[PDB]
Amino acid sequence: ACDYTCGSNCYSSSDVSTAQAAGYKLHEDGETVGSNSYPHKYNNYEGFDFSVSSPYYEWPILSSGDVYSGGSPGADRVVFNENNQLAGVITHTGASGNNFVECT
Amino acid sequence: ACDYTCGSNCYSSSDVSTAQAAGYKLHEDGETVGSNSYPHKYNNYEGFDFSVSSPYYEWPILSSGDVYSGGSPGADRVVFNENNQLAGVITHTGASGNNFVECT
Amino acid sequence: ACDYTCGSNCYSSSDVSTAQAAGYKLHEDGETVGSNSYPHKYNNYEGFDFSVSSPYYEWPILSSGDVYSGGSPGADRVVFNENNQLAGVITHTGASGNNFVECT
Amino acid sequence: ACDYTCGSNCYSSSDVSTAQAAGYKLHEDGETVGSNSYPHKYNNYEGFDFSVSSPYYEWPILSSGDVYSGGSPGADRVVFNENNQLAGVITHTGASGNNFVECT
Ligand SMILES: Nc1nc2c(ncn2[C@@H]2O[C@H](CO)[C@@H](O)[C@H]2OP(=O)(O)O)c(=O)[nH]1
Ligand SMILES: Nc1nc2c(ncn2[C@@H]2O[C@H](CO)[C@@H](O)[C@H]2OP(=O)(O)O)c(=O)[nH]1
Ligand SMILES: Nc1nc2c(ncn2[C@@H]2O[C@H](CO)[C@@H](O)[C@H]2OP(=O)(O)O)c(=O)[nH]1
Ligand SMILES: Nc1nc2c(ncn2[C@@H]2O[C@H](CO)[C@@H](O)[C@H]2OP(=O)(O)O)c(=O)[nH]1
Ligand SMILES: Nc1nc2c(ncn2[C@@H]2O[C@H](CO)[C@@H](O)[C@H]2OP(=O)(O)O)c(=O)[nH]1
Ligand SMILES: [Ca+2]
Ligand SMILES: [Ca+2]
Repeated sequence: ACDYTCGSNCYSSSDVSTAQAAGYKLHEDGETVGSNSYPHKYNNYEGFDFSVSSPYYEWPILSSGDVYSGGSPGADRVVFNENNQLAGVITHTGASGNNFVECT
Repeated sequence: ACDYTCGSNCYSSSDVSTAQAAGYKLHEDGETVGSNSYPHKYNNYEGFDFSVSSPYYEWPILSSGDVYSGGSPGADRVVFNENNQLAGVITHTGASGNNFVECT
Repeated sequence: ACDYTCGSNCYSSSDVSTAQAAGYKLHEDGETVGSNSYPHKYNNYEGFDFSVSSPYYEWPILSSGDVYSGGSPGADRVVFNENNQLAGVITHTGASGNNFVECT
Repeated sequence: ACDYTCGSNCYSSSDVSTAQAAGYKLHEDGETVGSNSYPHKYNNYEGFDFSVSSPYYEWPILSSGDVYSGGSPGADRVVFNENNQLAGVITHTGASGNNFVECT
């Protein structure tokens, strides 16, 4: 059930998969939403050890279960690549500045 | 104990966290309360060197510990961003022209 | 205090508790009053995030302080469940059509 | 994950690169910060067999991850040259007097 723990937010595999599908679709159509224009390139400044190859893109995953549509993104993100492979689930919660930590 | 001091008001991390959670929930839903429509955009006219990125929003934090729900907001504010990250705690107390100064 | 604000109407916790007790008593007795047969099932078409479980029942709360007894219902309603747990306080004021918005 | 170790402080290549960029920028502008006026010339009294040519300049790298801005410098330093090339990472930790030893 609780496959990904981002701070106090708990996400299942289905939650991640649904958010990822939505994010990948916008990327594919070349569309973006929100003040930060998601989805957009994730450069992996944090140096996470992803098993899948780049380029990576970050997209918000909402604790409410709704698909991100331009409103408040919150602290959590799903990261995917050009093959629509899941790189990882990250969050600002527990990190300083605009840095991320991986959800466990 | 006294994590943030706004004038003579002593706030703990828990106090700030509770205030931020209530304010962020309203922002995320797209709702506001009070004659000044909180939470509202904070443009950073004071130039606080926030570690997190904008857009910023200010939400009242009450000295009594009660969560703001529409009355007089007082002088104290918690500033959070769209990522649900705390930017800072500021106050009108001690600021000329009713602007803001940081809570220490 | 002004614990709930439905449009321009201001309600205290006591006002809500009194109205709730009245509606739950009729529900328990299996009786209704008013043109719309109150209390009756609240389907939650609005999809509000209630902390208590369904089924839900809506019952009018009057600004005058009188307990509803079959007259004009007004725009405000208290929503409770089978265990007499308060789900929320909602209103038609500020909403479009026959919809409801939550009182703050 | 521990590219450079100064005593007990663990530094990634990113930590060092970010520290170097900040220090070089100040040298470029002719500006210095802190009581010891950093960045300043490093004369190589320790006789490190650096791979890049002199002149060398020393600049503090903080274990907290923040960029040095004039406060307490700590024991660690990044050494870079006029071509913006990293010469090495050194520390006072484990050395007597005001001498330096290399971080490995
Ligand atoms: N923290 C972080 N930010 C990244 C990364 N890749 C791109 N960014 C963007 O770089 C800037 C500084 O963090 C922000 O615009 C941030 O976008 P988001 O703010 O949308 O994450 C990354 O790997 N880490
Ligand atoms: N002091 C201050 N007021 C702000 C800031 N951002 C928004 N406001 C004020 O908040 C109020 C509601 O939006 C407005 O009066 C707006 O001021 P201005 O009218 O000067 O823009 C800010 O950064 N500092
Ligand atoms: N000090 C103080 N400022 C207030 C109070 N209520 C509103 N304000 C601020 O005073 C400004 C002018 O009336 C308002 O735009 C609002 O700005 P903020 O929302 O930025 O606090 C209050 O009770 N105390
Ligand atoms: N808006 C709304 N009306 C509901 C809901 N559940 C029941 N109703 C009733 O559905 C019909 C259309 O709104 C009305 O009879 C309304 O009753 P009330 O008018 O008594 O609220 C609900 O979840 N939302
Ligand atoms: N240990 C050491 N100090 C140096 C060197 N180059 C300049 N200095 C400065 O020489 C003095 C004697 O150590 C100190 O003021 C020191 O500055 P820092 O303390 O800033 O390193 C060097 O190569 N080694
Ligand atoms: Ca109290
Ligand atoms: Ca030598």
